[PDB]
Amino acid sequence: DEINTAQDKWHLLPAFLKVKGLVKQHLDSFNYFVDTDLKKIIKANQLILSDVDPEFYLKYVDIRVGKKSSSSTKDYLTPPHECRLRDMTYSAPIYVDIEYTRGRNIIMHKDVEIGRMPIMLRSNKCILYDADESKMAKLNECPLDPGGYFIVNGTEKVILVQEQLSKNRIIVEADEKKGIVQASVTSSTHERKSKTYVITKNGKIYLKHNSIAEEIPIAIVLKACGILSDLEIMQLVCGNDSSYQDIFAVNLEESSKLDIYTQQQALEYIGAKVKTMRRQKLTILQEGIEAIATTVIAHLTVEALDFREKALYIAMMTRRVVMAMYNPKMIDDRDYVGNKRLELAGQLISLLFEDLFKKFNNDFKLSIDKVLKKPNRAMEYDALLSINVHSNNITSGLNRAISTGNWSLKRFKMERAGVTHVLSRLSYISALGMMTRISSQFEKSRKVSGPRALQPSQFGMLCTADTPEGEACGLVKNLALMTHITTDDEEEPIKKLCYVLGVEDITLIDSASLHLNYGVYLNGTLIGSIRFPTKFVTQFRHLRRTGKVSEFISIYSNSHQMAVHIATDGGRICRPLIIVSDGQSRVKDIHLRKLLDGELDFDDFLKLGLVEYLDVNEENDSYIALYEKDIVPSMTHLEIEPFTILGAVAGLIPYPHHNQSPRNTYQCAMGKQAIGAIAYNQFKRIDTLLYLMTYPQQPMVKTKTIELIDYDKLPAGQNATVAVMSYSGYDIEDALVLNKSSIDRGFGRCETRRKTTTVLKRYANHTQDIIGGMRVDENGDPIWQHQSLGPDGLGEVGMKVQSGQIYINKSVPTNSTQYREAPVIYRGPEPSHIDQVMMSVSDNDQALIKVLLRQNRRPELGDKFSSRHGQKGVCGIIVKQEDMPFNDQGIVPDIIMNPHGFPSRMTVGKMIELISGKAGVLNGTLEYGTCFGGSKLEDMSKILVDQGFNYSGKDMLYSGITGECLQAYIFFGPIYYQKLKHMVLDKMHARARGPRAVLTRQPTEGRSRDGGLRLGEMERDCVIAYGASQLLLERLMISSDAFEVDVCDKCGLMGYSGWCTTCKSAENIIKMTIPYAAKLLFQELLSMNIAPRLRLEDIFQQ
Amino acid sequence: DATVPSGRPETYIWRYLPAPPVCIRPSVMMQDSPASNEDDLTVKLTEI
Amino acid sequence: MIVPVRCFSCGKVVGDKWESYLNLLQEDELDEGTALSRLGLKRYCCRRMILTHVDLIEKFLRYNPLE
Ligand SMILES: [Zn+2]
Ligand SMILES: [Zn+2]
Repeated sequence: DEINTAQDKWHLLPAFLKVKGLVKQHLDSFNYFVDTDLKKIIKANQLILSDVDPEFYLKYVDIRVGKKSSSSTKDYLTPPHECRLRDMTYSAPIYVDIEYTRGRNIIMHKDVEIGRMPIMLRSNKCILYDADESKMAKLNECPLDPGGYFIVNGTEKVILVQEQLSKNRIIVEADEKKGIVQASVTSSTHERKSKTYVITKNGKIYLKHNSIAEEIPIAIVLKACGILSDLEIMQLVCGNDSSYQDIFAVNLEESSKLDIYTQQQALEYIGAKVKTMRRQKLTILQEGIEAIATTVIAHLTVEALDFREKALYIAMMTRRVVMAMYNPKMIDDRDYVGNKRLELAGQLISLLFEDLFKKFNNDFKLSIDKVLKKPNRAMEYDALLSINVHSNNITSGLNRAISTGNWSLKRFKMERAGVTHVLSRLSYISALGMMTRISSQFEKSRKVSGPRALQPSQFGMLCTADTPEGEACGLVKNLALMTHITTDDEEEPIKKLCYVLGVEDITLIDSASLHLNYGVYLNGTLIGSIRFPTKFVTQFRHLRRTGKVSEFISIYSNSHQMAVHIATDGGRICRPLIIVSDGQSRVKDIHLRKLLDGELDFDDFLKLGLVEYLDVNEENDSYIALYEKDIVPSMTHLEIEPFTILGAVAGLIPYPHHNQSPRNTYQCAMGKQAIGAIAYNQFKRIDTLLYLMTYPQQPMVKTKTIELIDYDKLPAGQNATVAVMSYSGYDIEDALVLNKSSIDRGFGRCETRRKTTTVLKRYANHTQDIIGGMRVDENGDPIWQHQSLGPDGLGEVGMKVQSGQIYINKSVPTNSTQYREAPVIYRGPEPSHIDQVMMSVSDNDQALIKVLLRQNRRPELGDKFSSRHGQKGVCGIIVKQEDMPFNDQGIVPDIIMNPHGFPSRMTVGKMIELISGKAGVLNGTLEYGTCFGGSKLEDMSKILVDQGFNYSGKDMLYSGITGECLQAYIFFGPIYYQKLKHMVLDKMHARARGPRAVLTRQPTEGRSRDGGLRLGEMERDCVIAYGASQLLLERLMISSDAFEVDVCDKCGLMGYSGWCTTCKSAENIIKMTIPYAAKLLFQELLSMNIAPRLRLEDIFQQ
Repeated sequence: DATVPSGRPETYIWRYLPAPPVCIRPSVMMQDSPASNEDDLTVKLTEI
Repeated sequence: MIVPVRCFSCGKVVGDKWESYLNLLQEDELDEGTALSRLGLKRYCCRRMILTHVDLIEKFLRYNPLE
């Protein structure tokens, strides 16, 4: 059969995912870091000098990670799974070449190790790089693991992708009853500042910088930037439009209102307002200080006597202000996807290593000064002993930042937290969706839903369904299936190209004609103007399609703001589109035939100009066809495959276009909590918590996404036989009816594995913990506490541990000779089985014991299930098989789900999944429920009819309890059901009395500590509304904190032992019961100078 | 109201500090170092 | 992991049909549907038992720690 371009252009998606994986943002970022950013940091901080001893220097020549020049092979790294087991860090050493001078004129190189680099999994420096599943089996790694995370001290940490507003770009925002402000958060390589730019009153425009004391009138700054005609100021910021002239003319008057101006006068004015520079170079406090004020006002550093570039930047800043003044809706949406950048793990680590290396260099030079301050016998030989010692700080800080997620950067001066998160191991999809997850910038005033709404501009860039619930709804975002994040490209090769293509530099343009023709902006900066912007843009796009410029550089034109924009910075989200030229697509299936046969990988589609990346901004200039059949002769691009607007996790849903969107979002939530298969080495893993399905099945109705992400290899769920009917009355409100004897045969059967870690730590007294024990009774048998403990004092593998038994018999020295018992005791309502005991040591030569406790779990009453469509519920009842309805063949549903869950939720995709799965099981073929596609319902009905079933999947069942025919036909077929990690066995809590917090003498706070349930303000209000005073007393004093205090009747002060200890008499002391909270509050008030004296009267005497 | 003692305004100037009872500011046992860990209020009153 | 002994819904023994199904697919190749029907898996529950099974025990055995 010949290739058809419409239904075979989707193979570009597997071709693209083959070389550009889902976890590729992290991988590319880390590879770029360790390959070039390390070099850049070493070259920037290349020479640390000393004030003393000028004939002496230290030069950083080269930097390398994990490889020396002694051999072609790399250094042996501890394998990542061994790092996970041994609670160490998967890291490679950093090497540098050092040019340190000798006292006798000797020049030499070296290969010096200055610390350890926490290596990303499956990066260029990783041992799992291009491993063929046999090397992976040998290294105890799942070949289906995403990689892209770090193992620091045995913990898998992922540096989440970060959203932020784009730097070095103008953002104009309006307001009601406040005025208009528009900012430019400008980040240089060493200083970040926000040149805020506000209007105060009378339509007067001011510039408001952090360094400047008071907002400067805009005419002052425009004159200070060399633009001093004061007619070209208004020509630059208003052009020929009469309205903007009137709006802006007020702050021309205030330019002369103070006094008329030269450039240098306004320079001195602006320089007067500079705040301080920590009192260094004080002799610059003149008109010269304004030069640094202007040069460090933005990212357009001026290194000459020409200020036209910054002057025009401020002029366009002002002009955007003035357009916003004339009308709102000329402001730009702050939640637009094109106005945001994605910073990645490599960038984070590059900046963190920059800070750590700066600290390392400063402390090394301090040590150098301390060594060389001695007068005599200053030998030079082996000046690197100190560097051998001082290499530990780089490793320590680099590990601690990733482990904690807190990033204390002194140079740039912000404290950000939550950078890294422990990788989710609930399920394979949980880990994969934790990768490709994006966190949005904080300080957002979450009270509004501004940055919470779905934007249309995220189409094909961010998944439209994979958003969390509860609190981070719309803030945590996920990458779409087929996306790319641009890298930084040097802009000076392409400014030259713009000049070649007809752009006239702003130094050749006059102010009067600037708003006559289009301007050309490079990364937000007006570099020049051009005639024929359409032709310029077309030429640039042709030059990019032919590979003369980077395919990630974006060019687009703006009609409202007369501007051609070119973006080369990294962090821009983009996706590939098929180029449509002259009303025809450019792929035409000869390329598809070559692609399928083996030639022409995805990159060659870019090299031949058949596909190109479009960021959110070029999509404004594009006109995309979703399909081939709607290619009209005005369209610029063609969708490769439209289901890629859903992410990896949302791709688990069959027929999501037939569902209500909240159901798809809820399934994105639930699939991450589904219990299934973790990895091919999941039984080699020793994790803190791990739920595993005993008999996972691949879904009968799958999608293209689940096979692209290999979810059918580690599926989390089972294809339950489902009868959609009301049954037994225990299935109202999402509750499910589960079949006993389907549970007996292993349906929904899972197990949980839990690790407990103990270290036998050495102490300064040369003492350490021990694991000796296993005391016996006189009959030889161990005591009950030690029934499963083994001779070594560590529980025996395979033995059951009941609650109260010891499986780690650790003894601690009493003078950390004599050992006090501190054994690890099993505290579980249900018994577990020791399935693994691992003895090892960590990198710091210290004993490490890990015990894996496994526990089989029968699906019981209250356990949660879901069905890939947001239809979750607990088991309401477990019924015998003979009580279940049966069909003519005797098929009995495993699960019965209420039909009442359908009409209001409108999960038609679930019904289509039932029919498609029934047709698939009867036909022997796994069906497809792909978004915007899948297996047609009519073909499934044809299969059903041809096999003797009703076309709509409704079968005549008999009642299992009466035996008669059910009067309605029942929707009967297979549905994929996921068992969720919320089992009632881990939720059932009950406290009568027990642990109390000593401070408040109230019950503890957690189910682990046997805490009580908090009767809060709302419950107290409900009880008050009932009028139950005695119940209020019983719940809030008698059963929470009832303290029998002694109160003196004379002075209302609390005593002890019936003694006033303020009146020292005990005659007026009486006895009453108050909350210990009241006692504590009175005593705390007495700690301040507040004496809440109690006044007492008799209850009786009427 | 100066009917009762301590109604004099001069008692409203910090002269005596009523150091709170131990139960008000508990000291935790075996925290991090084998040594007991004190708390913020005790540290502040030590410094005072 | 390993093929369940019995169909979850029916209780029919399907754990003795996994290998014969694999050999029906490999040796003298058959379609999956006709291979399932040739093994007596008539009801769709017993059909999905074999059709949807993921033989994860073979992948697990690649990490055998007692070599
Ligand atoms: Zn008293
Ligand atoms: Zn069956």
